[PDB]
Amino acid sequence: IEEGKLVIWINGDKGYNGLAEVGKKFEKDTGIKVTVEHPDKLEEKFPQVAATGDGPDIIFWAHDRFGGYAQSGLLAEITPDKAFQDKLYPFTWDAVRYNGKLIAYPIAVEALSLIYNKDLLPNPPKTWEEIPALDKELKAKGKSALMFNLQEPYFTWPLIAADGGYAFKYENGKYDIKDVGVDNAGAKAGLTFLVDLIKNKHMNADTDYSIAEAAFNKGETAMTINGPWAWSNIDTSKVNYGVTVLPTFKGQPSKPFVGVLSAGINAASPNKELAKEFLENYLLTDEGLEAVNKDKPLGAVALKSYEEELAKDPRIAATMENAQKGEIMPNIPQMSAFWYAVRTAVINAASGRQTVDEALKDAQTNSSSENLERPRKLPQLCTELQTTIHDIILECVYCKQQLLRREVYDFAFRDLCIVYRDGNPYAVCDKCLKFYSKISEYRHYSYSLYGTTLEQQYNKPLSDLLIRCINCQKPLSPEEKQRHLDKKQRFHNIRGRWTGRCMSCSRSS
Amino acid sequence: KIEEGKLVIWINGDKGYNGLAEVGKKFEKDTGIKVTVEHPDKLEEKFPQVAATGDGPDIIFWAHDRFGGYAQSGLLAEITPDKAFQDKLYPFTWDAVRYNGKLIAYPIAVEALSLIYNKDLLPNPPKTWEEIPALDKELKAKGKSALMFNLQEPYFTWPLIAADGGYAFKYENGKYDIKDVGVDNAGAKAGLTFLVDLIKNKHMNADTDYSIAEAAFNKGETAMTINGPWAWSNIDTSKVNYGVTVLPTFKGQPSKPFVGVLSAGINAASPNKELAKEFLENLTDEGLEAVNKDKPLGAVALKSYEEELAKDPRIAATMENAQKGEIMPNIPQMSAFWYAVRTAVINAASGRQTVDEALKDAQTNSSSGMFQDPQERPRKLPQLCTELQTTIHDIILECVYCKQQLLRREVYDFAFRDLCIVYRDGNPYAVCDKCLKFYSKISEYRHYSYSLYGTTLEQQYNKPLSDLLIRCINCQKPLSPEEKQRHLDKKQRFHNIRGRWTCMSCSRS
Amino acid sequence: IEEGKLVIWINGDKGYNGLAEVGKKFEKDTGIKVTVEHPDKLEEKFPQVAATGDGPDIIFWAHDRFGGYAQSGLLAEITPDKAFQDKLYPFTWDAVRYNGKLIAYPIAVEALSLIYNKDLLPNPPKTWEEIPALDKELKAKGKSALMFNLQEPYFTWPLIAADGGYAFKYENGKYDIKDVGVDNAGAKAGLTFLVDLIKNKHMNADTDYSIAEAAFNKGETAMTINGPWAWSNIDTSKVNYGVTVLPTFKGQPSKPFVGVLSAGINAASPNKELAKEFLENYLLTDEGLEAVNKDKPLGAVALKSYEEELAKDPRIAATMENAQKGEIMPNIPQMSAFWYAVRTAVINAASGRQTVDEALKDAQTNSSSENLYFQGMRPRKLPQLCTELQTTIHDIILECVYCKQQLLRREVYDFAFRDLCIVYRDGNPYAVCDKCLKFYKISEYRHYSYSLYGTTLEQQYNKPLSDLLIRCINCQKPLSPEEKQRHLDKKQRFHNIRGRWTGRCMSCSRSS
Amino acid sequence: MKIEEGKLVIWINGDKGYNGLAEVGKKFEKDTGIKVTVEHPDKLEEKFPQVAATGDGPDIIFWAHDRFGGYAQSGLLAEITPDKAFQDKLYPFTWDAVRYNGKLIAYPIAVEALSLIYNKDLLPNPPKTWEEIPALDKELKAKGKSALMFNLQEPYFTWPLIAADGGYAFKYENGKYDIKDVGVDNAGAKAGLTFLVDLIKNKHMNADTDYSIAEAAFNKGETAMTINGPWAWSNIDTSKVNYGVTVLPTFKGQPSKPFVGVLSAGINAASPNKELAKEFLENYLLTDEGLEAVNKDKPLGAVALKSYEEELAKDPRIAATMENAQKGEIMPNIPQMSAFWYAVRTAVINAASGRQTVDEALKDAQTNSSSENQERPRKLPQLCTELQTTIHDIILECVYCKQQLLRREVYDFAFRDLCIVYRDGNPYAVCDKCLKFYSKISEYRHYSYSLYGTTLEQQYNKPLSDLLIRCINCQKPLSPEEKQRHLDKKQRFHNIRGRWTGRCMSCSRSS
Ligand SMILES: [Zn+2]
Ligand SMILES: [Zn+2]
Ligand SMILES: [Zn+2]
Ligand SMILES: [Zn+2]
Ligand SMILES: [Zn+2]
Ligand SMILES: [Zn+2]
Ligand SMILES: [Zn+2]
Repeated sequence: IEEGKLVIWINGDKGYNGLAEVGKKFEKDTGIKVTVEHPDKLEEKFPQVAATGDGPDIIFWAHDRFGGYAQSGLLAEITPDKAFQDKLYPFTWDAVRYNGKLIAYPIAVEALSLIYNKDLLPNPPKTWEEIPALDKELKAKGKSALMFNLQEPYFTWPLIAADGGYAFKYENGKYDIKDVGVDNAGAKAGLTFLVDLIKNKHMNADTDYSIAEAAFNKGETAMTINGPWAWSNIDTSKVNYGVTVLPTFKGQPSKPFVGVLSAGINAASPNKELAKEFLENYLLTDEGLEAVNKDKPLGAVALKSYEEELAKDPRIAATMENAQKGEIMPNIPQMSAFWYAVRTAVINAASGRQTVDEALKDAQTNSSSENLERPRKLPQLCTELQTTIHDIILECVYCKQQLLRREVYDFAFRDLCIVYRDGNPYAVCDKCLKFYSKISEYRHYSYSLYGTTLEQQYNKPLSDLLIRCINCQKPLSPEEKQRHLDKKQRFHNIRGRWTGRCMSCSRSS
Repeated sequence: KIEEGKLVIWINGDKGYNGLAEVGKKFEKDTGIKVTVEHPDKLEEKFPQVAATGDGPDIIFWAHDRFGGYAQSGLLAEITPDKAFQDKLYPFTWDAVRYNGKLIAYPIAVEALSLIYNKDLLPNPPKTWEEIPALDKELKAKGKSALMFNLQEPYFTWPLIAADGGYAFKYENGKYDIKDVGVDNAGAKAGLTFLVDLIKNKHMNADTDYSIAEAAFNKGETAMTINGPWAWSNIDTSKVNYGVTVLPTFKGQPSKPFVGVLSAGINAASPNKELAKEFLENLTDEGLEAVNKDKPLGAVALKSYEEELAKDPRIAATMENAQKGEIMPNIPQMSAFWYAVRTAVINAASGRQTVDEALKDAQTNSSSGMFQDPQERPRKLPQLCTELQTTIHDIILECVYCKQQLLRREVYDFAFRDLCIVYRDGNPYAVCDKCLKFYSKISEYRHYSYSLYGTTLEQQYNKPLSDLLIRCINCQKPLSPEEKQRHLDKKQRFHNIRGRWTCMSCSRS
Repeated sequence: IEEGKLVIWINGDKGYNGLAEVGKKFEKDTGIKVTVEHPDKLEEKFPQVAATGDGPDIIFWAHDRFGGYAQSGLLAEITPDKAFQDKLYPFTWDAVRYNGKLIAYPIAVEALSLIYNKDLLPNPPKTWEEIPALDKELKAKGKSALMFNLQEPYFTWPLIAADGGYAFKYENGKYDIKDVGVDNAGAKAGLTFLVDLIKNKHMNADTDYSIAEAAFNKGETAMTINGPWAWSNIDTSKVNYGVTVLPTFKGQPSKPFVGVLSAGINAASPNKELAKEFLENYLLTDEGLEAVNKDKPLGAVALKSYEEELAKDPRIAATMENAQKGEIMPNIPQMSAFWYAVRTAVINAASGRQTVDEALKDAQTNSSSENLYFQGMRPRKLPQLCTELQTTIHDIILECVYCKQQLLRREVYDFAFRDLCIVYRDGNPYAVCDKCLKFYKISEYRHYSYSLYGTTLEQQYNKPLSDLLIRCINCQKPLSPEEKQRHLDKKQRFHNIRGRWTGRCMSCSRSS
Repeated sequence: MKIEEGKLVIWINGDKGYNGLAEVGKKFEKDTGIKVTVEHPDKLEEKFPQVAATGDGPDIIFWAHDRFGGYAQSGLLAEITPDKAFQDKLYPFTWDAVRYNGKLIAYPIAVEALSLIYNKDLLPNPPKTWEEIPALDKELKAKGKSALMFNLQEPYFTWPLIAADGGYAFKYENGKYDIKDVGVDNAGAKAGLTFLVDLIKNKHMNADTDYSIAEAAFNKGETAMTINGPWAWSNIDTSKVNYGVTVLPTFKGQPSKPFVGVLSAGINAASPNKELAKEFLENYLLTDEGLEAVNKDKPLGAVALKSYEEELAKDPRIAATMENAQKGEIMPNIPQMSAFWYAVRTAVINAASGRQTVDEALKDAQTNSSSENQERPRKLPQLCTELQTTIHDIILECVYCKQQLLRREVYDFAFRDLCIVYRDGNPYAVCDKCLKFYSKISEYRHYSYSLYGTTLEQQYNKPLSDLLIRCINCQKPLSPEEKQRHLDKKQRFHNIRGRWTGRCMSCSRSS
């Protein structure tokens, strides 16, 4: 950490050059030189450096990750002047509050909106269902209907959560319920529609913000979904871009996850009070906000000056209209796991292998809890506790009864993994082990592999390798082997039993 | 394997096995085949393990909740009687023995719990559970206990649990949702808390079982007991005026026992499948009455129950409690429910206590690292490589979270950390480095605690607490010996950190 | 009643033409012609005519009012043999079972379901709370979101029973004596949502069955709540009608009352055996039920020939799903008064005099057993009681209702001079004694409170409010003409206390 | 102006110590100048509402808290405004009893609860159950004594047996009583009354016994048990009977639940000297010296004053009175409690007398305790004159559908002279459409008029033989012996459709 020098980290899509302009003011007025940086994977880099203590004095990101930073104790509580707090909008202050207190300054409000090329299409579509027909017409014109980032779930979530997509629910002060709104039938229908667009060649699964932004600038795509920050890039090469309400899906308006752009001061900051004064009386000024808006538009702001200055703009007004229909993203620490699961679900479903139901099912199990410097084996635990395994005291996880000395011995000989529940090591007793072992799933493990991966593993003629039918036990004909590859049906191996389905067994009759 | 020309019947010891044997002696003279009826200990646990071998009984007698799990395992044979025999037996009794749209057992009789009271010791039965604590103190002066019933088995303790709640596995309509189990419900906690408070106030003892409770009531030592119809024969043999009435209400709510249907099942591996089927099919007034004489079978399911058995007031009282209660499900998951509730009731009665914790662990161990590697599923990667006959250098693995194919280095890393393999949907899975790093950073609740009681620490290190030295949790001050005595009196478990087992200043907030 | 011809009554929404064609089969095969007539208010007509002995041989109606008919003796017991009992579904026989004896022949199961036009609205709303927003969007297009019959409580009940609204308690308990759940919070919330839909111009209170049916068929309204009987008329119009589950209210699924079409026999029917054969062996056949379903769909029917035959139809599965969420309607005699009370409350709640809490409050008191003995002639006064019993009042023996003590001769006389009306308990005439009369007279002294609106007050006294004298109850000072007009503008009533009209002055108008 | 000024008039029940209260008042007169007068009026619970309406009556009324709430609704009782120090001097739960509509209405005095008084010499071991008493009476009757004698003419003494197995009364739920949930018809109340009437049928008790007969019997040694409160202990102390206080006997394995009553004092709203009456109650009566004076004449029981109660709690009689109270429940202060007592008293008196069964008497008492049937006009011309309107112009609304009656409907209502309906305190009528529906569902229409045979002969001045009677089922003219069978079996004949009917011997049992 460096004192007398201010280090600011901001996302690349936001205007880092504009923030450098308001920083030069602090360098001449107070004599404190300030550096504005745009690190890649800013949401991932900050927790790693914050644990060591090093990192940026100020960090700019959405408030959802800030709540997890506060639970991690990696950020410092901000202190308003009370009267200065009254100037900013209350709902932005409410979003930067996690379990009380205040974590970050409410800089701006950001929401997704549909951007359409007026020259390519004067009348924007108001429903998702009519978009597939538009792509058929535009591909003949050398254009694409819709191109937007599929790598990040932020852009794809409104379609998923339009019909349902709870993703935790508020219940009179209860939010982070075990129930996750990713397996609801509405979320399945939304992702199925998105996957169907890629399968019907209306969209490409390998599309990121760089490919989609350039296509709209080049005029290749007619529609795209992005936030306020892209407006400046489209302005450089104006394609008659317009901002409209996100399309309705299944009679339901798309619900975007609104994000409050926030600035947080690092907990181990030498210029903590110095950076607090700079954000309070330099960046928050209308002069400072317009400079960052010049490089990349910030959209909706919490400042009272913005309420009359920039709220009149139709693009900003349409962004707020989409925001009111949507719901602000929660600041709970479990949000990072929710983003990772949905990101994994959207990408996997688009590529293949995992169906929409399969990807969302795994997302629910990953988001609710994790199986997971905790000793995995018994000998490691004995050394840290400084007790021999002959003298160690263990308790079964199921019955919470002390293990017998023979039961403790058998656990180490079998080289079993220690199970942790409620932050306490636990083992298994012989009685509970036998009952739960005979529950089911006995020798049920199946090594299912695609034929393409099987060809890479062994090479050689696949026909010479015999894969007898699961029921017929018939040596698979070369045509039956080819059918699995054509229909994308994974071959199954149970112990030493590589098995496939014959044509008669494949179809029910 | 299982012999032919004879029928092997298994029934519990509490049931009247002599009466069933007499029916078989009649079948021996009429059909020419002697049949042997046995009363094995833990027969509900012994039947599944022997049935897979082929050894075991031709007919098994138990409640329908365990039979549904046997049907999914296939250790059960279908029943051929159609509408002619279906109409003779009561319709609702056939509904309980139907699993997956196919009948799985013969509905012999219906059983339900009830309250038995000594009319001479207690002329008028109590109407609510809360009267019993005050009644015990009055009866204690006379030298007699108020109530004694089996606490080792959860079937007897359930009616108090589900009185104000206790949804158990049963949920939804026409189906049961395994995710929602009503064992952590507040009504279930209030019922079990009364039972624990009954034991804490010395009105009941936790070590009491079926034999201890039945002896005291028949010998006149206890005024009330909770038992089914089977105990009436032994109580009638003893010279005690006894009556059967509705179970007491809890918190103004009806006590709900799990209604059970005594059923007859045919082992799938039965050479005499049709022979044993005809013996059960041709369930008659003469056959069921003989078993009822030895030990009452409750309300059977045929004409005999409609006429002679219905006249008994005790049978109607058993049916009255059955109406207040709910019929127990036939789902295979019921075995884990009974095991989890049994362990919860015993630990809450004495030891772990914490009815909230005991029911919480029961919820986790009933709703949804340790298994044998030779059979079942391989524990670690080397065993999986050997069974699949593929070297670790050529094996293909998929991450459980992202399903992306593991890199060869990641496959090597998994084997060296000796990480235990995770199986989802009966398929081997590993973890990729990206998911392993992300999921390890989240959910930080300290590495471990290893909380242990002070009495166990004296046994672990031989030295008493006077010789032992402990440090303060946050002030880092050596604990006074008087502070150690507070922990034992307050039942507080010390915690071990860095091999240092860890004052009054921080003891109270 | 004519002996030979069989008289059958069925409602107009049902298929009367299909029922007549099965009767034409009875006329050709067996030589007995039956006549089916569709009568208006057939639910009310049959109890009237059956007491006189007249009426139809077979009556077709839901099983709710059949229990009250059987208690009155209008219906007759039916025995169809066990083989026919096995042919029909068992739960259908349970609906026609009153006091063990079967009172009618179950025909079909009917339940309400949401009908929506896919062209006007491709995806139906999942929740009731979404309907207000859909109407505003559809209003700009010139269409209305939802229109259904508000005059009959059958269509309004699903919203009432979502968060509560239980007509009677559990089936074993049934009537738990004044356990009617029409004043509960769930019933109050459902009615308040319906009133809010009308007050926010989404729906109209004057809407009836014919108005709502025409709007959906002409494409004017997008959604309507109707049963299977209306499908034929909707199918006649070229409309992409879809049957789906009713929307959710307060996170709770709508609970439609499930009905079963049943056929009962009049007690004074000569051709009892002829009626049984026509119902058992002609109407309740695959061909007989098909004829009635062709004219008007019957929904899920009781015969097991129905299985797979109509169950494959997607509309039928949606009707059963709405039926399984709802509860089967009771067969107790008190159901007739319950339907009248909810109808009165819903009609009152949709219009004025609609505190919603008040409309459901009076419905709770009307559903429970009570009467003020305003009947004509059961004698109402003492002289009429003496005349019917052929005794003089000087010698008549009477008993007090509260204490059951025999009335003194002076107490009997005082009862007649005061012209006190007789009170009937357990069907026995009773009066009152002086001690009980004095005690219960001094129990409540709140006095009469005659509350009238300003417009009705002006009509009654044939004078303007300004010329009429009204005093503020607390101020005891004459009200200003502007103050009296404030009551009219605020729709607040004037009260007559102790023969003096009262109101709230401007100083007392605000909270003080 | 009807009430006197410069003096304080106090009304207290005769069972309480009126003379001891006067001694405290003489101190008030000596210290100041009031000349207070205490009176023990007969039926003061009924007299106070009658006298308070005209403005007259006592300056202070002494009675239990149950009827004081009904006086507050009638406006006869003034509000109580004590300082927080005085409220701390009295016990908290006693203040909660006098709280009606969230405001205090009277000054708590003492707590009262029924107990069992047993002659220790005659009955060394007090019975613990009610079922023991029938066998014990037969033993004492051989000894020339009676087991139990207690007042049966007042429901306060008979209720503890009634509430043991049931006795819902008005029921308690969310801290507010529910008038609709009246529970005197439950099987628990039926069991207690059945045991009570069986004690009278088996000649263990007499149905005509009252307070004076039971008190004199225990004082003279003729009976060995009585159920009475703390006020009677003084007169038993004058008698040589050793006597003692123990818990009430159990019934059906349940403790007898008495109604707890808190003696209280309220000031009439139409009374001067409100501060003078407040001064006497707060600074003279409710003192350690003042409460002792009333206790000497007749024991008040556990007093609300914290200083004196802990001193008199040494008396095992007071602790036994409190033990019975904790098993029971306190009396509701709602005005409907007065109707509850009248219904139970009527049923208990009827059942013990022989008229009506226990099941019949408890049924009518349940309906009497809930809804009810100068002041209200009755008949339309009375309402028209009070409202100064002709019927041609009167506007009336139907009770069921709340719709304004047409003139046609309004004329018909008065031609038929239909007695008016009143709902929610507002005059109402009935419209024709609602009238047809609710008149159709008669549910009975029998109009039975059941009368006994002896009364039938007196009514028509004709013997039963010369009066044709048909059996209800067989429709056979009754034989003269069959008519006597009804009289011997005490079965009343019924006049259905103008025809007297009486069951024949053959139809009495199953055919
Ligand atoms: Zn264990
Ligand atoms: Zn095959
Ligand atoms: Zn991974
Ligand atoms: Zn410390
Ligand atoms: Zn009377
Ligand atoms: Zn009306
Ligand atoms: Zn007869």
